[PDB]
Amino acid sequence: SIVTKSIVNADAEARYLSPGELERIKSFVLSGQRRLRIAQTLTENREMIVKKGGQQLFQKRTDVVSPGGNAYGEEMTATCLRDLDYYLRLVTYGIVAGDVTPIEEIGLVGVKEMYNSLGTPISGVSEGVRCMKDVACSLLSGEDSAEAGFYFDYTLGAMQ
Amino acid sequence: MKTPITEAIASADSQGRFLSNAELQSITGRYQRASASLEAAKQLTGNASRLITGAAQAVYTKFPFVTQMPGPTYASNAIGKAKCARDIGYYLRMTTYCLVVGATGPMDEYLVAGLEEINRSFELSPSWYIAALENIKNDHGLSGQAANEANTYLDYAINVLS
Amino acid sequence: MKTPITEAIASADSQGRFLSNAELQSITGRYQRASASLEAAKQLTGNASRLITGAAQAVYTKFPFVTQMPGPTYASNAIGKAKCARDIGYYLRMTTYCLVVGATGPMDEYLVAGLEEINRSFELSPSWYIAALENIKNDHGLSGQAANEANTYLDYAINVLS
Amino acid sequence: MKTPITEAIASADSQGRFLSNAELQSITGRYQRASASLEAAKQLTGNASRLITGAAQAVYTKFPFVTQMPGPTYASNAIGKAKCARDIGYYLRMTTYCLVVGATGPMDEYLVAGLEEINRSFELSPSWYIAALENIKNDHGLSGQAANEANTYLDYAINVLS
Amino acid sequence: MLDAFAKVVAQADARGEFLSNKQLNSLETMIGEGNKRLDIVNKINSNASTIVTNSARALFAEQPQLIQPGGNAYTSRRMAACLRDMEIVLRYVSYAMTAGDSSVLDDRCLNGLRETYQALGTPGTSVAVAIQKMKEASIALANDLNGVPLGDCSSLNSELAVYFDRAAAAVV
Amino acid sequence: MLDAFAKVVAQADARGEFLSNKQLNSLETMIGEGNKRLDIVNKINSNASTIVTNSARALFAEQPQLIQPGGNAYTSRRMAACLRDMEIVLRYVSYAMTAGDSSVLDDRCLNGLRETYQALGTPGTSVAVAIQKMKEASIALANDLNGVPLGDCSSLNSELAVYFDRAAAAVV
Amino acid sequence: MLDAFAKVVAQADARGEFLSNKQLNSLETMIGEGNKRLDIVNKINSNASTIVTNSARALFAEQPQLIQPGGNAYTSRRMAACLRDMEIVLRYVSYAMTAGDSSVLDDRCLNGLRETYQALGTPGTSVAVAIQKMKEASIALANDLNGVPLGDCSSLNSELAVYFDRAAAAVV
Amino acid sequence: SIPVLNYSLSTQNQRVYSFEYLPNEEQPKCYTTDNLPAAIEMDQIIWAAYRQIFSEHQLLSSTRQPFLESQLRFNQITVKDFIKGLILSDAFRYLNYDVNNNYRFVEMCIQRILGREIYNHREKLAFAVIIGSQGLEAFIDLLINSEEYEDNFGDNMIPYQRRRIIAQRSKGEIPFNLKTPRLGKDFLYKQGMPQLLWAGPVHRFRPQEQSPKAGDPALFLSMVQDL
Ligand SMILES: C=CC1=C(C)[C@@H](Cc2[nH]c(/C=C3N=C(/C=C4\NC(=O)[C@H](C)[C@H]4CC)C(C)=C\3CCC(=O)O)c(CCC(=O)O)c2C)NC1=O
Ligand SMILES: C=CC1=C(C)[C@@H](Cc2[nH]c(/C=C3N=C(/C=C4\NC(=O)[C@H](C)[C@H]4CC)C(C)=C\3CCC(=O)O)c(CCC(=O)O)c2C)NC1=O
Ligand SMILES: C=CC1=C(C)[C@@H](Cc2[nH]c(/C=C3N=C(/C=C4\NC(=O)[C@H](C)[C@H]4CC)C(C)=C\3CCC(=O)O)c(CCC(=O)O)c2C)NC1=O
Ligand SMILES: C=CC1=C(C)[C@@H](Cc2[nH]c(/C=C3N=C(/C=C4\NC(=O)[C@H](C)[C@H]4CC)C(C)=C\3CCC(=O)O)c(CCC(=O)O)c2C)NC1=O
Ligand SMILES: C=CC1=C(C)[C@@H](Cc2[nH]c(/C=C3N=C(/C=C4\NC(=O)[C@H](C)[C@H]4CC)C(C)=C\3CCC(=O)O)c(CCC(=O)O)c2C)NC1=O
Ligand SMILES: C=CC1=C(C)[C@@H](Cc2[nH]c(/C=C3N=C(/C=C4\NC(=O)[C@H](C)[C@H]4CC)C(C)=C\3CCC(=O)O)c(CCC(=O)O)c2C)NC1=O
Ligand SMILES: C=CC1=C(C)[C@@H](Cc2[nH]c(/C=C3N=C(/C=C4\NC(=O)[C@H](C)[C@H]4CC)C(C)=C\3CCC(=O)O)c(CCC(=O)O)c2C)NC1=O
Ligand SMILES: C=CC1=C(C)[C@@H](Cc2[nH]c(/C=C3N=C(/C=C4\NC(=O)[C@H](C)[C@H]4CC)C(C)=C\3CCC(=O)O)c(CCC(=O)O)c2C)NC1=O
Ligand SMILES: C=CC1=C(C)[C@@H](Cc2[nH]c(/C=C3N=C(/C=C4\NC(=O)[C@H](C)[C@H]4CC)C(C)=C\3CCC(=O)O)c(CCC(=O)O)c2C)NC1=O
Ligand SMILES: C=CC1=C(C)[C@@H](Cc2[nH]c(/C=C3N=C(/C=C4\NC(=O)[C@H](C)[C@H]4CC)C(C)=C\3CCC(=O)O)c(CCC(=O)O)c2C)NC1=O
Ligand SMILES: CCC1=C(C)/C(=C/C2=NC(=C\c3[nH]c(/C=C4\NC(=O)[C@H](C)[C@H]4CC)c(C)c3CCC(=O)O)/C(CCC(=O)O)=C2C)NC1=O
Repeated sequence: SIVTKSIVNADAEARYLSPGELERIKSFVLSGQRRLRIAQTLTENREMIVKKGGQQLFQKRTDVVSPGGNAYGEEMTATCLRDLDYYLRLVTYGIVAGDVTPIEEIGLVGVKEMYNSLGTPISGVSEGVRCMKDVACSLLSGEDSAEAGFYFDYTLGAMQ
Repeated sequence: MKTPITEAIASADSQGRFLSNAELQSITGRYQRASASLEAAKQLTGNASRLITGAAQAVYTKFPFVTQMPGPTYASNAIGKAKCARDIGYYLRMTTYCLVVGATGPMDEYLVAGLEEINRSFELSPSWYIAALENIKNDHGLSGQAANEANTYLDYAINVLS
Repeated sequence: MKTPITEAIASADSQGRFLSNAELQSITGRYQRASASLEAAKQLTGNASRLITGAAQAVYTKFPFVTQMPGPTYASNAIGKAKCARDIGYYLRMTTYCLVVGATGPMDEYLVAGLEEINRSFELSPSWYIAALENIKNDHGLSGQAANEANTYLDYAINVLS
Repeated sequence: MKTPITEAIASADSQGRFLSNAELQSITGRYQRASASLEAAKQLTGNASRLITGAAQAVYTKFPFVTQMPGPTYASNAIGKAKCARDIGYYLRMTTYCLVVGATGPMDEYLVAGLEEINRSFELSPSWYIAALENIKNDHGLSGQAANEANTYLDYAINVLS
Repeated sequence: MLDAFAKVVAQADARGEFLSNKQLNSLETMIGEGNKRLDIVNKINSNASTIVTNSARALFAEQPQLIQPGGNAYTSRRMAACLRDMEIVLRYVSYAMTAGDSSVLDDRCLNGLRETYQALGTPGTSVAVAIQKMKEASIALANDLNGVPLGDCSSLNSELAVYFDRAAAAVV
Repeated sequence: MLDAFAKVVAQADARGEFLSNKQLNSLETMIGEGNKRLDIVNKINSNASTIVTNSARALFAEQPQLIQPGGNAYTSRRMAACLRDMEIVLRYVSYAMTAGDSSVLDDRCLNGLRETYQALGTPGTSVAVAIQKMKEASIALANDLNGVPLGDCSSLNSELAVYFDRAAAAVV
Repeated sequence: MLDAFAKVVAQADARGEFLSNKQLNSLETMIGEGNKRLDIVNKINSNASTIVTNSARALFAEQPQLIQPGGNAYTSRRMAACLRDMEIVLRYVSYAMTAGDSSVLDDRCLNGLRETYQALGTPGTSVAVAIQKMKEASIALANDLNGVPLGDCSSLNSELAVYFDRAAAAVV
Repeated sequence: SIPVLNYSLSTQNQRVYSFEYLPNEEQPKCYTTDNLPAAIEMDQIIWAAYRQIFSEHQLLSSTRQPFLESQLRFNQITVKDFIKGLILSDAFRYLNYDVNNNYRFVEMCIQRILGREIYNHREKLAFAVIIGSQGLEAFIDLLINSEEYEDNFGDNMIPYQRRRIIAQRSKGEIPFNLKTPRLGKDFLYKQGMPQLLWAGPVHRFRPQEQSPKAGDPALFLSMVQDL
C-alpha cells in the first residue's frame, strides 16, 4: 500500500513522515471511492473477463491447448482459466491497495521460477492477462479503464 | 415391472421412436380406470387379515388331510399353519399391488416366475392355492367395477396355477 | 398397420401371452379419445377443399419463384399447380386417416416410408410442404381437444419432413 | 479411405491373399492416369478463390430469393452470405482431394456420408449446391484429359446430390 | 424399468408390506394431475425436431470450435451423429417425463455414456452445454398457453427440468 | 488404411487446406517412380513361401530350443501356427511396401501384437529374430538383377528395410 | 477337457517322454478300482434332486435371513435361482467325480461364481454354507451300504470331498 | 488347418434358466420372417436389423442397402443371410473395421451377432487370428454357422442382447452399442490426438472457491434429495 510504503520509507530514514508524503496520503484517502467503484465492477464481472479472456487467449494462441500443450485436456484448461482467475483477483487487490505491492508479493515475486518448474510458457500467461485487459477495458469508462488497465500493464511487464 | 406405462415406453423404445399419440392414449386409459382400481385396493388392505384367515381355514375345510398328514410340508404342525397363512398373505399382497400398478406386473415379477419349480421341488400342490384364491374371490366383498378389478387378477393367478 | 390395438396385440403376441389387463386398458384409452378424434376427422373432411387451395396459395405467396421458374418441377405451368394441389391433398388425406385410426400408422405406411428418395430424385425441397402444412395447422378451425388431435398429426408430418 | 491402392489391398486382404498380378495391374493403371489427374489438380488449386466467388455469385443469380429471404438459413445476412462461400469452398476442396488420390474416397468419406440428414435437418436445398457445381464445371478452364478428370468427379458430386 | 407406480410398489414389496393409506392418497393425487403430464409430453414430441435443430444452431453458433475441421461437428458424418445424439437424449427425457421416474433414462441412456464420450475424444462438457440448450427450448415450448386451458404447471415444469439437469450432470 | 496419398490428404483436410504446389510436385516424383515399387512387391510375392520356410529353417537351426519339447515349435499345431505367423508378418510388410506408408502395418498387425505374445508365453524376442531372418532373405531377393532392366533402387530398399525393422522393433 | 488320464499324458508329453513303468502301474490301479467310482456317480445322479432340496430345507431352516423379505430367497424367482444354482454346482461336482480331475469343475462352473455373486449382492459365504449342506448329504449317500456288496471306499470319499471343498473355497 | 485353440470359459447370464414363466418385459421383440409380416412389420424388421449391426448412428441413408432389402422383402434370402451380407458390405468395413485394432473387431463381431460378452482375453486372441488369415468372410462364416447361433436364432431372427436385465433389477447391463462404441481408447494414440477441444471447458467455469470441500453439509445434498 501507499501508507505502508511511506511508513517504511521514513522508518528506514528514522524520521516522521514529511509533508510531501502526508499530502500523498491525503490524495490517496480522497481518491478512495473511485477505486472501490472500479474494483467493485471488476469483482462483479469476473466470469465474463475470465471466460472471454480465455477465449481470446486460446484463439490467438492455439499452441498450449493443442495436443502436447501445457493445458491440453479438460482438467488442464480448467487449471489455465483458474490461473487467469487468480491474476484477475490480484489486479482487483492492487486497485484497492493503490499500489502494486499486493500484486507483486502475492503473484509476481518468483513467478518465472514457478512456471519454469511447471513447464508452462510464461509468454502465454502474459498473453492471457493482456486478453483480460482488453475485456476489462471494454467493461469500463475511459479514464477508469486507463487506471485499471495500467494495473494489468504492470502485471504484463512483470511477466515479460 | 410391467405396467401399461412401461409397456408403451418399451415398445416405442424398441422402434427407436418418440412417444406418438398412441401411447399417450394408452396412458390415458390407465388413468381413467385407476380410481376404481384404488377403491378395490383400499378395501382389500382394509380387511386383509380376515381374508387371510378365512382363506386358510377354507383350504383346510376343503382338504382335511392337510391338517392331519404327518409331514414337513403339511399343516399338521404349528408351523405349516403359520406358513400356510404366510403364503396366502403373499398372494393377497400381490393382488393389492397389481390393483395399484394397473397390470399383472407385480404378480408376474414377484410371484409367478419360477413358481412351478418351487411347487415341484417342495412337493407343494397348485390346487391348495387354487382353493384359497377361490375363497378370496368369493368373499372380498367389493362391488361393481372394483370387484371386476379384483376378480380379474384373482382369476389371473388361478390361470397361472392351472 | 400400426394402430394402438395391433401394437398391443403384437406385443402380447411376441411375449407369447394372452391379452392381460394392461392391453385392455390401452384399448379402453383408445376408445375414450376416439370421439374427439372423429369430431376432428369430420371437420377436416368437411372443408378439405378450401384447406388444399388455401394451402397451395400460401405456398405460392411464400415462395414466389415457384410460380415463376421455367421448369417442370415448379408450379409455373398449368400442370405443376394441379400437381401441387395433388400432393397437398395427399397429406391432408393421410392426416384424416391417422385421426381415424389413432396412431400415425397410415401416414408411416403409405406416405413416410421412401419419401426422402422421392424428394431427392425429383428435386423437391422439404420446406414447400412444410409451408403447406403450417397453413393447414393455422387454419383448420378446430377447437379444444379435436384441435389437439389435428395438431398432433399435422405437427408430426412436419417432424417427418424436417 | 477408398483409394485404388487400399481397394486392391482390401480385397486381397479379405481373400487372405498376397497381391497377385491383378492388383498390380490396377495400381499400374492408377499410375498412368495420375499425371493428368495432377495437372487438373494444380489448376483448380491455382485459382480456387475466383471459382468460389463466381460460384456463390451464380447461385445468387439463379436463386434471387436466397439473398432476400429473412431467415437464418438464407444468405440474406452478412453471415449467411459468408457461410455460403464456406460450403462451396468445401466442395471444391474435396474435388481437389479426389483428383489427387484418384478415387472418390475423400469425398465419400468426408463429404457424402450423412449429407441427406444435414440437408433435411438444416433445410438446405440440394439444388443450390447443384447450381454451384454447375458453374464450377463450366468455368474451371481445363483442357483435354485433365478436364475429364475434373468433370468426372464434378459430375459425381451432382449424382450424389440428385 | 419402473414408472411412478412400480417404484412405490417395488419399495413396498422389497420391504414386504401392504401399501399404507398415506401412499395410496398421494398416488391418487398423482393420478389426479396426470393430464398435465400428458400435455407436456405431447408438446415436446410434436416440436422435437425443431427443439433439436434450434439448440444445435445455438450450440454451434456459440461454440464455433466443433464444426471447424479438427472438431467433432466438422465431419459431415460426425455432424449427423452429433445431431442424432441430441435427438436420443431428448427421446429418453421424453420417456422419463411420461413414466414420472428417472428409470429408463438412468439405465438405457445415461448409464455408461460418460464412459463412452471419453473413448471417442468427444467433449462431454460441450454435450452438457447442448443439453442446456435443449432444456431452455423444451421448457419454453412446454409453457405455451395455447389450445390448452389455463392453470398451474410450475410443480411439473420443475420436475421436467430435473431430467435435463440429470443428463447434463451425467455426461460430465 | 492410408496410402502415401491419403496421408497427405488426411493431414491437409485435418487442417482444412488445399494442397500447395510443393506437395504436388513431390507427389509427382513419387508417381514417377512407382514402377520400381511394383517390381519389388512382385519379387517378394512370387518368392514369399520360400522366404518364409527358409527363414524358418534358419531360425530353428540356430535356436534348437523351440522344437525340442516344452518349447513352442514342439507341438504340430504350434509349429504350424508359428510358420503362418511368419507368413502374416511378411504379408503386411508386402502391403505396406505397396501403399508406401506404414499404415496398414501399424494398425492391423503390429499394433497390439507384443501384448499378444505375452498372453501366450511366447518369446517375442525370438519372433524378432525370425523377422531378422526374413529381412535378409527379402532384401537378398529384392536385389536380384534378373528379368528387370538396370537402374537405381537403393532409395527404395532403404524404404523396404524400415518396415522389417519396424516389425522387429514392435514385437519386442 | 482333461480327465485323470489325459492330465498324466499331458504332463508326460509336455516334457516329451515315454510313459515310465511307474506311471503305467498306478494307472492300472486306477482302472482296477474305477467301478467303485461309477457306483458313487450312480448314487449321486439317482438322488440328486433330493440332495438339493433337503440341503435347501436345512439351509433356510438354519439361516432364516434369506427368505424373510430383503434376503435372497424371498423373491419367488430368486428362490428358484438359489435352488438351481445349488443344482449347477452339484452337476459339476458329478462331472469332476467321473473324470477324476478337477478340470471341468475349474473352467465351466468355478470361473463365474465369485464375480457374478458380488455383482448380485449375494453372500457367497452363505453359498459356501449351501455347498457344506450338500457335501454332508452327498457323502452320506455315497457311503450307503445298500444294493452293492461291501468294500473300502474311504480312499474315494476323500477324492469326493475335495471337490465340494473346492467349490466352497471358490465361491468365497 | 489349425483349428481354434482351446480357451477358458466364464459365467455370464446367458447360461442359466430364468424360467420367467410368462415374460415380464425386456424380451427383445421377435422381429422375424416366421410371422409372415406385411409391409410395415417388414420395415420394422429391416430397421431392427440395421440398428443391431450398424446401430442408430450408422443407419444413415448412404449406409442403407436397397438391394438386400428388395431381396429380403421378396423372399430371396433369409434374415441370417441378410445379416451376413450386411457385415460384408463395405460401408460397414470403412466404419467399424478399418479403424478397429484386429483384436477389437472380434469384440463387435462376437458381441453384435451373438449377443453375449466375450468370455476372456483368450477368445479375442484366437478369433483375431482366424480373421487375420482367412479374411473377414470366413470369420463371419464361423460365427454364423456356429452351433450357438443356430441354437438360439435359427434361420430368420435378428440377434439381440441376451439377458441384459435380470428379473426385477433395473440396472442390469449397459446396452450393447453403448458398450463397444466404435473408435476405441488407443486407436487415436498412434495418430494425432483430437486437436482443439478446449471450448467446452471454457463454456463451463467454476471458481475454485465455489467448489465443495470435505466435511461440508452440501456434498451429501444429493443423497438427501433421493430419500
Ligand atoms: C412370494 C411368494 C411366496 C410363495 C408362493 C411362497 C412359496 C413357498 N412356500 C414354502 C414353504 C411352505 N409353504 C407352506 C404353506 C402351506 N403348506 C401347507 O401344507 C398349507 C396348505 C399351506 C398354507 C396354507 C408351508 C407349510 C411351507 C413349508 C413346508 C412345505 O414346503 O410345505 C417355500 C420354501 C421356504 C419356506 O419354508 O418358507 C416357498 C418358496 N413363499 C413365498 O415367499
Ligand atoms: C327395489 C329394489 C331394487 C334392488 C335391490 C336393485 C337390484 C338390482 N340391481 C340390478 C343391477 C345392478 N345393481 C348395481 C349396483 C351396483 N353394482 C356394483 O358393482 C356397485 C357396488 C353397486 C352400486 C353401489 C349395478 C351396477 C347393476 C347393473 C349391473 C350389475 O348387475 O351389477 C338389477 C338388474 C336391473 C338393472 O340393471 O337395473 C336389479 C334387479 N334394483 C331394484 O329395483
Ligand atoms: C403418397 C403420397 C404422395 C405424395 C406426397 C406425392 C409426392 C410426389 N410429388 C411428385 C411430383 C410433384 N410434386 C409437385 C408439387 C409441387 N409443386 C410445387 O410448385 C410445390 C413445390 C409442390 C407443391 C406444394 C410437382 C410440381 C411435381 C412434379 C415435379 C416435376 O415433374 O417437375 C412425385 C413424383 C411422381 C409424380 O410426378 O407425381 C411424388 C412421389 N406423391 C405421392 O404418392
Ligand atoms: C464437411 C462438409 C460440410 C458442409 C458441406 C457443411 C454443410 C452444413 N451447412 C450448415 C449450415 C449452413 N449452410 C449455409 C449455407 C447456405 N447459405 C445460403 O444462402 C445458401 C443456400 C447456402 C450456401 C450455398 C447456411 C446459411 C447455414 C446455416 C443455416 C442456418 O443456421 O439457418 C450445417 C449445419 C451446421 C452449421 O450451422 O454450420 C452443415 C452441416 N458443413 C460441413 O461440415
Ligand atoms: C442409447 C444411447 C446412446 C447414446 C447416447 C449414443 C452415444 C454414442 N455416440 C456415438 C457416437 C457419436 N456421438 C457424437 C456426438 C457428438 N458430436 C459432437 O460434436 C458433440 C460433442 C456430440 C453431440 C452433443 C458423434 C459425432 C459421434 C461419432 C463420433 C465419431 O465417429 O467420431 C457412439 C458410438 C457409435 C456411433 O458411432 O453411433 C455412441 C454409443 N449411442 C447410443 O446408443
Ligand atoms: C391423449 C392425449 C391427451 C392430452 C395431450 C391431454 C389433453 C388434456 N388436457 C386437459 C386439461 C388440461 N391441460 C392443462 C395443461 C396446461 N394448461 C396450462 O395453462 C399449461 C400451459 C399446461 C401445462 C401442461 C391444464 C391446466 C388442464 C386443465 C386442468 C386439468 O384438467 O387438470 C384435458 C381435460 C379435458 C378438457 O380440457 O377438455 C385433456 C383431455 N389429455 C390426453 O388424454
Ligand atoms: C494380424 C496379426 C496377428 C498376430 C500378431 C498373430 C498373433 C497370434 N498368435 C496366435 C497364436 C500363435 N502364434 C504362434 C507363433 C509362434 N509361437 C512360437 O512359439 C513361435 C516362436 C512363433 C512363430 C515364430 C503360435 C505357435 C501360436 C499358437 C500357439 C501359441 O499361442 O503359441 C494367436 C491365437 C490364434 C492362433 O492360434 O492363430 C494370435 C492372435 N495373429 C495374427 O493374426
Ligand atoms: C504389374 C506388375 C508390374 C511390374 C512388376 C513392373 C515391371 C516392369 N518394370 C519396368 C521397368 C523398370 N523397372 C525398374 C526397376 C528396377 N530398377 C533397378 O535398379 C532394379 C534392378 C529394379 C528394382 C528392384 C526400372 C529401372 C525400370 C525401367 C528400366 C529402364 O527403362 O531402363 C517395366 C517396363 C515398363 C516401364 O518402364 O515401367 C515393367 C513391365 N511393371 C508392371 O506392370
Ligand atoms: C457302468 C457303471 C457301473 C457301475 C456304477 C458299477 C456297479 C457295480 N458294482 C459292482 C460291485 C461292487 N461295487 C462296490 C462298491 C461299494 N463298496 C462299498 O463299500 C460301497 C457301499 C460301494 C461304493 C460306494 C463293491 C464293494 C462291489 C463288489 C461287491 C462284492 O463283490 O461284494 C458290480 C458287480 C460287478 C463287480 O464286481 O464289479 C457292478 C455292476 N459297475 C458298472 O459297470
Ligand atoms: C454356469 C454356471 C452358472 C452358475 C453357477 C450360475 C451363477 C449365477 N447365479 C445368478 C443368480 C442367482 N443365484 C442365486 C442363488 C442363490 N440364492 C441364495 O439364497 C443363495 C445365496 C444362492 C444359492 C446357494 C440367486 C438368488 C440368483 C438371483 C439373484 C437375484 O436376482 O437377486 C446369476 C445371474 C443370472 C441369473 O439371474 O440367473 C448367475 C450367473 N449361473 C450360471 O450360468
Ligand atoms: C496467486 C498466485 C498463484 C498462481 C498464479 C499459481 C499457479 C499454479 N499453476 C499451476 C499449474 C498450471 N498452470 C497452468 C497455466 C497455463 N497454461 C498455459 O499454457 C497457459 C499459458 C497458462 C494459463 C493462462 C497449467 C497448464 C498448469 C498445470 C500444468 C501441469 O500440471 O502439467 C499450479 C500447480 C498445482 C495447482 O494448481 O494446484 C499452481 C500452484 N499459484 C499461485 O499461488
